[PDB]
Amino acid sequence: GMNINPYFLFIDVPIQAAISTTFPYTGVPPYSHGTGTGYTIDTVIRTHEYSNKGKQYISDVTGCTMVDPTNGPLPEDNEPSAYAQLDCVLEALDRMDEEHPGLFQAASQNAMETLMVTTVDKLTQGRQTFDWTVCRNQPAATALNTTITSFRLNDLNGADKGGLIPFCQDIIDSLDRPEMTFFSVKNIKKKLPAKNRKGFLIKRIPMKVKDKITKVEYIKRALSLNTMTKDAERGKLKRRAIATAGIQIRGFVLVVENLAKNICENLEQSGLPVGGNEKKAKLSNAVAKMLSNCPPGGISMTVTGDNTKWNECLNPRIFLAMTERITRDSPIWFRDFCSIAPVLFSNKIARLGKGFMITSKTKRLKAQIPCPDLFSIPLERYNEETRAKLKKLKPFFNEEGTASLSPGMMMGMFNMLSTVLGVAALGIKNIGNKEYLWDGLQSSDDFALFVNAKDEETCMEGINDFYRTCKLLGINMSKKKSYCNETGMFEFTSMFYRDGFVSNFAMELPSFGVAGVNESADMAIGMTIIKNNMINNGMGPATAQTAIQLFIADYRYTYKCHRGDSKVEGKRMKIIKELWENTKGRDGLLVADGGPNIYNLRNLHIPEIVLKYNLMDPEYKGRLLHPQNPFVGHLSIEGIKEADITPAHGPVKKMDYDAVSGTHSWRTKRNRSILNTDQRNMILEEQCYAKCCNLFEACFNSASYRKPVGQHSMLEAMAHRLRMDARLDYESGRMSKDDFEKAMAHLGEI
Amino acid sequence: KLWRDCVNTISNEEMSNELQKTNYAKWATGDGLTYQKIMKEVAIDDETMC
RNA sequence: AGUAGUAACAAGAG
RNA sequence: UAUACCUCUGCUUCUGC
Repeated sequence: GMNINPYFLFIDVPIQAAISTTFPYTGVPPYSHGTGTGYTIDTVIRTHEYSNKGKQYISDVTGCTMVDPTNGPLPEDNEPSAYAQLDCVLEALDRMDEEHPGLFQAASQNAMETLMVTTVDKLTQGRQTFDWTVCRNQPAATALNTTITSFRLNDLNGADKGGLIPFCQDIIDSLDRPEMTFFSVKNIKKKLPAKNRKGFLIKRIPMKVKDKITKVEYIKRALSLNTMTKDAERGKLKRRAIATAGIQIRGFVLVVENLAKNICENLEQSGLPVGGNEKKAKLSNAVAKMLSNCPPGGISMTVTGDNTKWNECLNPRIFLAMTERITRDSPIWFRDFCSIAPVLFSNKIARLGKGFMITSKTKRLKAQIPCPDLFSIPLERYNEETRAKLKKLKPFFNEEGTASLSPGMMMGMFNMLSTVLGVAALGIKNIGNKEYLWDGLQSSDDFALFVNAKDEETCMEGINDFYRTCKLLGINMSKKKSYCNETGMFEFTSMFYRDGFVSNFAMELPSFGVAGVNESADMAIGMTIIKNNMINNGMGPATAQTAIQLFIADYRYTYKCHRGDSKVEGKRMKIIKELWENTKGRDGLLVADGGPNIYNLRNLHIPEIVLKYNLMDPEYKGRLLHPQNPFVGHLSIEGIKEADITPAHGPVKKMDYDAVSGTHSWRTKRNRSILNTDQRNMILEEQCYAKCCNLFEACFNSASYRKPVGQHSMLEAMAHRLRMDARLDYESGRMSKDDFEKAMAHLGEI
Repeated sequence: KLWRDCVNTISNEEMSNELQKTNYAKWATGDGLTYQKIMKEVAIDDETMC
């Protein structure tokens, strides 16, 4: 029998040419089940495992167990090391300022000038943020609002001024307050008249209560990080833990990251913050120069590299030193501003997730053990794995159920600034005037080091120096994952090179499906993904035409909107079949109304509604595009054009599409789980703000388009406008004498 | 019995394809196998729970 | 049982 | 206790840069 082997393609086609077939992206990505406490505690232990030979002291502020590796004894083994020497960083930073003249003071200026212009609402555009008040993750926009309302009680109205600087000035001051009060809504019963047997009914009204916490508690909550586990993380067997930051720290990170971002843009040997074609364009030229500059009759070697335990080693105290060097020329107020973010990370606290679930198999019972009650149970009932961890956690464990994590960068957030520290290593280029020359690329943890020397024996000795150089910065190169070869082909951030960056279609494959915004939006997105892949990721017209076929399939089944003439049975399909019979111009019907798919390679860039508009019936187009239809709702400038996309590599970046606003451009019902919890009270709180904002937008129509500016009252604005509007309408003669006096009377009360 | 129930239910004149929650269907789907949730206070007091 | 795989679900709540 | 062969829920019992 003829025994097929799939690898045998690699005999004919080389690995890079057909790398797409080494990525299983038609399959399901790994997800996490239950708790992430065992994953977090592991990180907590491993972070201190690499810093255990440093200096251990007790924080006089928090009262926690702190560990300081920086300027510790140098390692005598290949085990991960956070023992980075301050001088060796400062030298590498100096070397960067010499090679790139007056970049630090230039980058500092741009950031400092931006900070002044930066509004407080800049902290709204974020993901799930830790809210210190309720001690749970919530949307950034809410997590911000809860802090502003709480700060108003403790008497800190820097937020009202509009700038982020005075709001940041309030945050560091709020630590000094002896007690921090915050609203905590609590239910109250209230009889209301009704048509009952006993003509009334009880409605549980929310009532805000002033709850206080001590100076220490707030300081810890402000330095606390809430931990989870990384779900949908590709190309990984075992799982790993991640962390979310508070509203306090998030203010100062934005500036320091923006500062490093300004440096990185101008640095040659950085993969960030550039992306897409711009990234390739740079790396191509960099590779061409790093190739063609090499000494003739020598050997150029590319180390396909990667750093293991990136976040677990890198210390905040080194990142603090970096800002102080970068802000040397900048004024003293900005120096102290940039110093806070690292100072907060230097004394950060880790929240250990949910906890551990214990069960009797015979009794068939289960129960979650909260993190504060971890040592309530004798450790004989925990399994070996957890028992060992919990004992190692003990000297870092706090009574409230948190872990003092002074070292490491649990959450990360500093990507741009962590890249720069990597570039600083690539800037050195030589040690002891030896007969080699190294220079590489940096994308946070990911790197690719080029080495030009006499012979390969010299090259490897040159690589050995880079390894030992990186150990003094806190960067541990992965002997396992990292490998070396003669220049011509290499790998850098899932991009494969072979005398030019090769096409890798499998990386972008998951994005081809129904994105799940709505019928009208997903159609545009679907084709825009197909046409953009023909361009960038080399999809031939045959595969491209098939990608259109396979979309309409997934689209028609997902939105249950098969062709009108097709006799596929379904609740919606019943009305679609009538529309097909009623409509004359059936080619004018959209795919979502059981019309035909008319898309091909050429017309991917044109919206479906525009393509068919001329072919539509006069009645149908009226219904489809009814100005006051109930489906669409109050459109936000982002709500129309932009939508989220999650590619398997970098953060969730929102792409923009082109679609016409019609009946199909609808929204889905809110998650109703909230109705059964005590969170109910937020529904009223929302609909209250909703009324105010919706009435403000009725007075100022431009509020929807461009952000309203003003430090004055929101009512004061609405009053003066409606006063003028009434006066001018009267004098013009749109308003009568009956209405004007009534208008001036109502406004008179305000 | 479940296969027979399927072949019978799929062969009948009724519109619905629903299957009665029989002893064999309940076993087959694995009914009420979820471990009963209890308070932390009782669980910490109980020794057999590990 | 089974899914699944370092921990869960195999319904939860009033 | 009881209403409860009733009622509500299906991402909102922690998803970061």
